[PDB]
Amino acid sequence: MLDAFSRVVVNSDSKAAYVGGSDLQSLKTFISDGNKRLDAVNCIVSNASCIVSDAISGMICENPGLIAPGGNCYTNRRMAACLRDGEIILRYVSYALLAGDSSVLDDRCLNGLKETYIALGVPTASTSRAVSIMKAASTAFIMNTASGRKIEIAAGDCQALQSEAAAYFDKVGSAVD
Amino acid sequence: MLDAFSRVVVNSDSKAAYVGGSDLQSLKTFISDGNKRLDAVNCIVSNASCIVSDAISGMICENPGLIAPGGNCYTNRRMAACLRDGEIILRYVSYALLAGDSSVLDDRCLNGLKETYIALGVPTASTSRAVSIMKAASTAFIMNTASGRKIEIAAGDCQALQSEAAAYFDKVGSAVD
Amino acid sequence: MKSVITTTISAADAAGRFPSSSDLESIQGNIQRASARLEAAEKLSGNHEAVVKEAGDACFAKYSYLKNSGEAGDSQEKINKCYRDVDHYMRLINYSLVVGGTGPLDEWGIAGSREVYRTLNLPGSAYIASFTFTRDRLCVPRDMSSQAGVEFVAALDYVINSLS
Amino acid sequence: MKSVITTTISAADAAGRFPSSSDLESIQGNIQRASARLEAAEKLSGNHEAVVKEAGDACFAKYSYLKNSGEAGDSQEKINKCYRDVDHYMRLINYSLVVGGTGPLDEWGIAGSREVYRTLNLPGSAYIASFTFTRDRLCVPRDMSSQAGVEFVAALDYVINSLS
Amino acid sequence: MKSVITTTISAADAAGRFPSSSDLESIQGNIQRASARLEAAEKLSGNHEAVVKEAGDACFAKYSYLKNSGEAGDSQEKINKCYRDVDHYMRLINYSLVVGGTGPLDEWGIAGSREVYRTLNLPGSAYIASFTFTRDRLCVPRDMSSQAGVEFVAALDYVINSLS
Amino acid sequence: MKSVITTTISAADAAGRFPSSSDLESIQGNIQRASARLEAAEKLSGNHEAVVKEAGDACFAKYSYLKNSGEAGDSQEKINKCYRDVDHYMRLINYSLVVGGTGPLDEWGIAGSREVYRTLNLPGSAYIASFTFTRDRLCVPRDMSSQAGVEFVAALDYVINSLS
Amino acid sequence: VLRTVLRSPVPSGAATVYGYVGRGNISVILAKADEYMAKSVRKQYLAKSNPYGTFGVQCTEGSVKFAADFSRIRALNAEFRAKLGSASKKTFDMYENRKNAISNSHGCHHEETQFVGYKGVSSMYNVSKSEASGSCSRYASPETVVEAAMLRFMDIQVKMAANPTGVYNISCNEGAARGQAEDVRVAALNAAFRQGQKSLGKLLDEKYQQKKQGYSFAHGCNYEEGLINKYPALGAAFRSKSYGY
Amino acid sequence: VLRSPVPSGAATVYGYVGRGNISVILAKADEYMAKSVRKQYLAKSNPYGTFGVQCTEGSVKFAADFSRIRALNAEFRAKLGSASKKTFDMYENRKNAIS
Ligand SMILES: *CCC1=C(C)C(=O)N[C@H]1Cc1[nH]c(/C=C2\N=C(C[C@H]3NC(=O)C(CC)=C3C)C(C)=C2CCC(=O)O)c(CCC(=O)O)c1C
Ligand SMILES: *[C@@H](C)C1=C(C)C(=O)N[C@H]1Cc1[nH]c(/C=C2\N=C(C[C@H]3NC(=O)C(CC)=C3C)C(C)=C2CCC(=O)O)c(CCC(=O)O)c1C
Ligand SMILES: *[C@@H](C)C1=C(C)C(=O)N[C@H]1Cc1[nH]c(/C=C2\N=C(C[C@H]3NC(=O)C(CC)=C3C)C(C)=C2CCC(=O)O)c(CCC(=O)O)c1C
Ligand SMILES: *[C@@H](C)[C@H]1/C(=C/C2=NC(=C\c3[nH]c(C[C@H]4NC(=O)C(C=C)=C4C)c(C)c3CCC(=O)O)/C(CCC(=O)O)=C2C)NC(=O)[C@@H]1C
Ligand SMILES: *[C@@H](C)[C@H]1/C(=C/C2=NC(=C\c3[nH]c(C[C@H]4NC(=O)C(C=C)=C4C)c(C)c3CCC(=O)O)/C(CCC(=O)O)=C2C)NC(=O)[C@@H]1C
Ligand SMILES: C=CC1=C(C)[C@@H](Cc2[nH]c(/C=C3N=C(/C=C4\NC(=O)[C@H](C)[C@H]4CC)C(C)=C\3CCC(=O)O)c(CCC(=O)O)c2C)NC1=O
Ligand SMILES: C=CC1=C(C)[C@@H](Cc2[nH]c(/C=C3N=C(/C=C4\NC(=O)[C@H](C)[C@H]4CC)C(C)=C\3CCC(=O)O)c(CCC(=O)O)c2C)NC1=O
Ligand SMILES: C=CC1=C(C)[C@@H](Cc2[nH]c(/C=C3N=C(/C=C4\NC(=O)[C@H](C)[C@H]4CC)C(C)=C\3CCC(=O)O)c(CCC(=O)O)c2C)NC1=O
Ligand SMILES: C=CC1=C(C)[C@@H](Cc2[nH]c(/C=C3N=C(/C=C4\NC(=O)[C@H](C)[C@H]4CC)C(C)=C\3CCC(=O)O)c(CCC(=O)O)c2C)NC1=O
Ligand SMILES: C=CC1=C(C)[C@@H](Cc2[nH]c(/C=C3N=C(/C=C4\NC(=O)[C@H](C)[C@H]4CC)C(C)=C\3CCC(=O)O)c(CCC(=O)O)c2C)NC1=O
Ligand SMILES: C=CC1=C(C)[C@@H](Cc2[nH]c(/C=C3N=C(/C=C4\NC(=O)[C@H](C)[C@H]4CC)C(C)=C\3CCC(=O)O)c(CCC(=O)O)c2C)NC1=O
Ligand SMILES: C=CC1=C(C)[C@@H](Cc2[nH]c(/C=C3N=C(/C=C4\NC(=O)[C@H](C)[C@H]4CC)C(C)=C\3CCC(=O)O)c(CCC(=O)O)c2C)NC1=O
Ligand SMILES: CCC1=C(C)/C(=C\C2=NC(=C\c3[nH]c(CC4NC(=O)C(C)=C4CC)c(C)c3CCC(=O)O)/C(CCC(=O)O)=C2C)NC1=O
Ligand SMILES: CCC1=C(C)[C@@H](CC2=N/C(=C\c3[nH]c(C[C@@H]4NC(=O)C(C)=C4CC)c(C)c3CCC(=O)O)C(CCC(=O)O)=C2C)NC1=O
Repeated sequence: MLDAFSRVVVNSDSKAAYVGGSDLQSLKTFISDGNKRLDAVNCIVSNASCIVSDAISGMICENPGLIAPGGNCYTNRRMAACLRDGEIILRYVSYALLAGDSSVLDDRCLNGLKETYIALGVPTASTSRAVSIMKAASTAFIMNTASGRKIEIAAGDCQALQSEAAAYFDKVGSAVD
Repeated sequence: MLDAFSRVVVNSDSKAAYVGGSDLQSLKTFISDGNKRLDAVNCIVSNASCIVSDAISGMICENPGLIAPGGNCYTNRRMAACLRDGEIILRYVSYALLAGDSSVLDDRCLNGLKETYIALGVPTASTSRAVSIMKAASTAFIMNTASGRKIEIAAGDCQALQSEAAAYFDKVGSAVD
Repeated sequence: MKSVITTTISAADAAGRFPSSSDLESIQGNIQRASARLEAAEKLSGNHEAVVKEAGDACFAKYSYLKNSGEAGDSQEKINKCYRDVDHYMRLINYSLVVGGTGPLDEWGIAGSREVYRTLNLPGSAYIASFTFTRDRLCVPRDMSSQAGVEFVAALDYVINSLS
Repeated sequence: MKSVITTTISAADAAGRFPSSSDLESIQGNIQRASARLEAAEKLSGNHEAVVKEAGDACFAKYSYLKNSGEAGDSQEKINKCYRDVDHYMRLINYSLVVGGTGPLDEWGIAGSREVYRTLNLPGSAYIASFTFTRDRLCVPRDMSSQAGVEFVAALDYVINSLS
Repeated sequence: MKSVITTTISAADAAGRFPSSSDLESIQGNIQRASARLEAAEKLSGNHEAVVKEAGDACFAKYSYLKNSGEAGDSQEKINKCYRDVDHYMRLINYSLVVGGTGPLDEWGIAGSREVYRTLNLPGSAYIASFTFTRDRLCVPRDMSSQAGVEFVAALDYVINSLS
Repeated sequence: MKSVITTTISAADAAGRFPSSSDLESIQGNIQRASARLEAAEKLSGNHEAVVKEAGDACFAKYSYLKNSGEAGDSQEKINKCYRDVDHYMRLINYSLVVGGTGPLDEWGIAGSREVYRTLNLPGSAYIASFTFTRDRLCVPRDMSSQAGVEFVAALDYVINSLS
Repeated sequence: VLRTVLRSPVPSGAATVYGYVGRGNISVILAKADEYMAKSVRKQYLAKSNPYGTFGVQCTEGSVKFAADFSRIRALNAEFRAKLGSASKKTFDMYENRKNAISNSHGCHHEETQFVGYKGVSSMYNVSKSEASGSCSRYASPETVVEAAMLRFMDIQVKMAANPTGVYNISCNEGAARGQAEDVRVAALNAAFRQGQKSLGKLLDEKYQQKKQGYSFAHGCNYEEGLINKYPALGAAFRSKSYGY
Repeated sequence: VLRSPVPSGAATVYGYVGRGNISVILAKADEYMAKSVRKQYLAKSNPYGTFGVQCTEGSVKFAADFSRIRALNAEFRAKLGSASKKTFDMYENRKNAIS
């Protein structure tokens, strides 16, 4: 479990030397960024419930074979396990946003999931679809271009951070497949 | 576990109303104090090893019956336990310094300590003596008037905070007896 | 209560360590964000009456069928209960807002509210209509400071996102 | 590693919650204490060689019996080794200084050091003479900023109070 | 599934005994209640369509606000979903009615239903209006045999008392 | 005691549920098999004395070496003991017969009987000779009703199959 | 008619089963000491599970946004079921907890005196040792088909060793009210997957450690210890009898 | 080890077929080194970089895919073997690799 700081430190430890000026400069870009990340995580974690609902509901909307008998969303049991899985994923993604590195996401959530879904017969394409919808809806909230809820924030640019969050969701969606 | 904040909130909850400007004014005295408490906790938590060692060694110095056979300090095992007891006492005192309220100290350490020492035959007067020596040593470090180590800090007024810490040590020494 | 200093303290106490400089920076951020949300706390203790009144009034303005004689809120005492319930909620937003974190609001209001509300046939959508009404009636410059207002938004959203 | 954001993410993971405003204020304090702390990391990466040199030279200036032929450090290779060990210590102070907290310094240097140092007949008082030499040679305004220097003091003291 | 013979064989299996006369009396109770209950399963497979149709129609007869454009069931596809969902409920009442006990109806319908229905803004009071409508439209001698009918009542009530 | 009611109640208590229809059918089987079992219990309370007498007399009719002066039953007082042991067993067959299941017969007579019998040099084959004598001297229509007789058979076989 | 009017003394069965009651009114003191003492042991081993300061993978305590509170409700009910026991179960637990605490003490005289001395510490010592060492049943992870199979068989034979009767005991207690079961199922699955996400270093010492519990609780036997050398999850499957389960 | 919920007392235990488990690592290694050896001798069949005559693998407009279907089925037939044929194959393949 390693943030941006610990990632710089670990890389300098494999390099076996002091962090130096250059690594601290990239770290000053992180620290100097700061409250954009803070407000970004506030945006995703604010509307998190709604994201999860919409994404899984949308996933069922594109192919109704999930709710068809023999689909993995056919029962209350399996649907509720589906909803908690989407929720946990978004949880660790928010952790990955405050961290700045995907270490917590790789170690605590990604590590051992693929084997498990394969053993349980969860359709992986549908999961990557769920992750993709949570990605798009999360980037739309994080850019404040959501058409339903649009809150006041002092303006600027937060696009690179959006690219970071899209990278985390692409890591999850690439991992489940 | 209740800090200053949660103590104000609990008092307002027993009063069953909102917070209000008076309690918020006292809270502005706390937050406006701030880095005096930060630097204070840094001072005591810095020289923690020295205080535990010196105070327990002084406690053995006032009455050598502890190290005499039959005394509770007569063995390495019992001496080790005493050293860790003094250390844990100072640890919870420092927790009560950051908290601003003695709730963590009352719940996590104080709740049933006298009965425990009575059940184990630990001499309580000797414990209160050790808490007293840690009191004086800790106030001397917290006012930066220690005769061995004097580090540079921007000066100001720290007496009230010293009175707080002395109140916590008097709570522990009153509790063990 | 879940808060800054209680989380750091718990972490140090569970580990069995002295509080190092890490907890010191955490409480530094407590003492720096403090002024904003305490201002918001002052204002909430300023006009809570009108907050509860507009909250419940817009809540039954959306859902009229509650005062119909099936659904629960169809008697004067239970409309008094509805207003009273919303008063609890705003006071918890004040408490959590003063503390810092969601601690007063979680451990008094949220924890095990699912059993209560699902047992006593209490629909969450009415509460969410109330809170979203207050959060949309909020304001940028006129009543509050913007930054503090964000803190208020957070706590209110948390209630919504702990409801449904 | 033990740090601010890993303590808060670790506590939210252990709790099973979404990261609320408490962790946000913690990382707020991280991003505010960071400017002061990093500067000290820059200067440590500046003159670590003279730090190690004065540290070890003063270490054997205090304890001469180590280069006598009982005690361990009585050969040129082991005086080299001792100097390198102090270089590892200052590198860990640089690492934990960059991270924030004591995590790199605890898990790489402190954890399990008792068995190694007790095994290989290594006295801690030599190390403490070195670190207290550096802490007394620190000064106030001339090389560093005072505030950041306090951070440095803290880390070095932590090492001493984790050693004996 | 939770049932007579599965409870008893499960108990004997956990215990590691032969099935004695106690389990034989349990399956005696199964073979004695069976025909009356099955008959009710035959009639439910007879007229489930009209059951679902009157159930949903009376369900929106009570709760009109659902087809208003806030609340969820305000589109033709979701009223279809509402109708099909009830159809699943009657099919589960048929299954648990055939089995004996609440096994399939608990593990397929009731298990984890709280999360789903609370998540997707689904009111339980609409379901309960539907089932209590069917339970009040039940009659006595005219369609069914009285004793079997009681079994039907039980299953349906179980669903109600597992909802709110 | 293991019984139909206890089995169902334990299952519901261990699960943490209200007693559903499954337990109700189990106790339905209890209340239906009851008369056959009770009748057999009435007749066993009728003629237990002559049952014990024929049991033990046929037991020593098979094994004569027991009244030889090694083996246990070699004095008139210990033959009194052998008879008493058989009388305990018939009375436990009566208890378990009235209860329904093997609960009192197991927990009073069988549990830990191996250590007692193997400790006090008691052969089980003498008991088995006694019980199988009673089971072969039993009858179909002349003393009892046939169906209830089957119940009797079961319980006696249980004793044998719990002995060796 | 009882002599006492107020705070008429009502010692608990555990207090009476134990020696705490006495002349000096110690019963307040000793019982209080045991409570304080028990928490000390637990906090020590919780300090051993997280040396570094952040909570491990073992302590996550819930994935769903209200499942933590569910674990709090479940923990207190389980203590309440622990309090509803009969006489013989209590004396059976105090003696077996005593002997197992002594066998885990590894011959330290001082500790043995303090396990006979206090009933409460010994039992929480057993449990907390077996949780901190990661050696008991929850932390078993099969690594062949034969490990998984023999944990099924071994597990079944243990449950037949615990309830010879058909009547379910208080210990299984999966649910208290309605909807408890599904939530316990959820958290129970999250525990096993959570164990899947342990660090590599820990899992190796957990294996060795479960073997060490296997050699202890099995006995000095060539057969059983041969099997534990073949498959190490069996040593985790050796529960104590002071659990029911 | 199939990752299937096995019960041990109080909580189900999940079986580890990933990461630290040694059999899994060994199985992965064999597949990886097997493909390595194949790609080395395929590097020896085409040194110049043009694909040889042997690698045509067809002529008809759909025959390639037919060969791909045949290869997977042949691996499946390799997997449907009895005990003794598998041990016999491992030992004879071993001594021929030695020779
Ligand atoms: C209540 C949750 C919520 C709030 C608040 C909000 O502003 N909007 C949603 C989350 C949200 N959803 C999307 C993206 C898509 N959502 C859907 C699902 C709907 N589309 C349908 O046709 C149907 C059935 C009729 C449903 C339920 C889809 C398909 C998308 C687009 C998918 C894609 O590939 O892009 C977004 C992002 C868009 C935006 O609003 O900015 C958000 C925030
Ligand atoms: C730890 C190594 C210490 C450093 C560094 C330092 O500057 N002084 C040490 C800590 C310290 N100790 C006190 C207070 C007292 N210490 C006492 C113990 C000694 N007095 C004795 O007579 C003997 C035996 C010969 C010993 C071991 C006593 C007593 C006190 C005073 C108690 C009281 O009631 O006030 C202090 C505070 C005083 C100061 O130095 O400013 C400190 C910092
Ligand atoms: C405690 C160790 C127990 C003993 C002894 C025993 O014989 N069985 C235990 C208690 C017990 N549990 C149930 C019922 C259920 N238990 C469930 C939990 C498991 N199911 C799962 O899928 C998982 C995760 C893989 C777990 C942990 C569930 C679910 C049920 C059924 C719930 C329902 O709605 O009926 C019972 C009753 C069933 C029986 O064994 O007769 C008992 C006694
Ligand atoms: C001022 C309050 C002191 C004073 C300070 C002096 N230090 C001198 C030299 C020197 N100091 C260090 C340690 C320092 N340099 C660092 O970069 C760091 C940490 C990152 C530390 C702790 C070194 C390595 C050196 C040698 C290189 C240099 O000259 O800068 C110094 C020069 C002469 C001397 O050795 O004393 C002074 C004056 N000395 C004083 O007497 C007052 C009390
Ligand atoms: C008798 C005590 C009642 C009475 C009963 C009536 N029910 C009528 C119609 C009807 N009832 C149902 C529900 C019923 N049918 C089933 O198959 C099942 C369960 C398997 C149930 C619960 C349906 C679906 C229908 C419509 C089809 C039909 O006509 O059979 C009914 C006819 C007129 C009416 O709607 O009331 C009667 C009379 N009604 C009474 O007033 C007494 C009290
Ligand atoms: C403790 C909680 C906590 C937060 C929630 C944040 C809130 C926060 N955001 C900014 C400040 C800001 N926040 C954003 C964010 C964005 N602007 C856009 O137009 C996008 C919609 C969005 C992408 C995330 C921007 C662009 C700024 C100003 C630029 C900057 O300060 O870097 C500031 C600077 C001070 C001020 O503006 O008054 C603060 C405190 N910080 C905290 O401490
Ligand atoms: C993150 C870590 C962290 C700390 C460790 C503190 C460090 C700290 N202390 C002060 C500032 C101060 N610190 C002290 C403390 C005291 N002075 C005395 O003479 C006593 C010996 C001692 C009692 C505790 C005083 C008196 C001031 C100045 C008064 C004040 O700012 O309130 C300041 C103000 C800025 C400056 O002075 O440059 C800061 C940042 N704050 C932090 O954020
Ligand atoms: C990451 C941090 C880190 C450290 C801090 C060091 C600490 C350390 N030092 C030694 C080992 C050693 N360290 C010293 C050093 C000493 N010589 C003396 O005269 C003095 C007492 C002292 C210097 C002040 C010596 C001499 C050895 C070799 C000891 C021996 O082999 O006898 C070893 C054992 C392995 C080895 O031989 O190198 C380790 C772990 N290593 C690390 O990885
Ligand atoms: C095996 C049993 C079984 C059930 C009982 C259902 C229960 C169920 N319903 C829905 C889902 C749904 N159920 C309804 C139904 C309703 N419309 C309303 O106006 C009424 C309140 C209500 C009918 C009385 C609707 C509208 C949805 C879609 C909700 C949405 O997407 O907003 C879902 C989520 C998946 C999906 O979208 O289909 C599930 C699990 N499914 C099952 O597998
Ligand atoms: C509740 C049920 C119940 C039982 C079934 C008996 C079973 C039983 N029998 C004996 C004990 C005995 N039982 C017998 C009986 C025998 N004599 C023989 O020649 C035959 C082999 C056999 C009769 C068929 C004898 C002789 C003893 C005494 C044995 C001895 O002391 O040597 C004892 C030991 C205590 C005692 O001495 O009485 C017990 C527990 N007791 C119970 O409480
Ligand atoms: C309330 C009563 C009470 C006790 C009686 C102790 C018992 C106890 N001892 C240890 C722990 C320990 N106890 C010993 C003691 C021993 N060293 C040896 O050489 C001897 C065999 C033995 C002394 C006779 C040691 C060495 C440890 C640490 C073991 C280790 O970490 O390897 C622990 C685990 C927590 C810890 O590390 O401290 C506990 C609960 N604790 C309590 O709370
Ligand atoms: C799947 C794996 C698997 C195992 C490894 C065993 C383990 C095991 N052994 C026993 C039970 C037993 N095991 C032994 C064995 C011992 N006798 C001694 O003198 C030695 C100490 C030791 C052999 C080295 C004995 C004697 C019993 C019976 C104990 C008793 O009833 O007193 C039991 C209780 C059930 C029974 O009575 O059989 C179990 C589960 N069972 C399994 O299902
Ligand atoms: C494998 C060791 C072991 C355990 C863990 C055990 C009992 C046991 N502890 C359990 C639970 C349990 N015990 C703990 C304590 C704990 N976990 C740790 O990692 C450490 C170092 C702990 C303290 C020693 C937690 C966090 C939990 C999960 C939260 C909770 O459920 O309350 C359970 C599950 C159900 C229940 O609560 O009873 C069980 C069945 N019996 C054992 O032998
Ligand atoms: C009486 C029955 C009972 C329990 C058992 C506990 C269980 C418990 N732990 C919690 C939550 C919790 N638990 C821990 C882990 C734990 N704390 C540490 O510091 C260390 C070292 C730990 C392992 C030894 C942490 C870190 C938290 C988060 C709260 C905190 O900051 O301490 C929560 C809060 C859940 C939530 O937020 O929804 C509960 C209910 N509570 C009960 O009522």
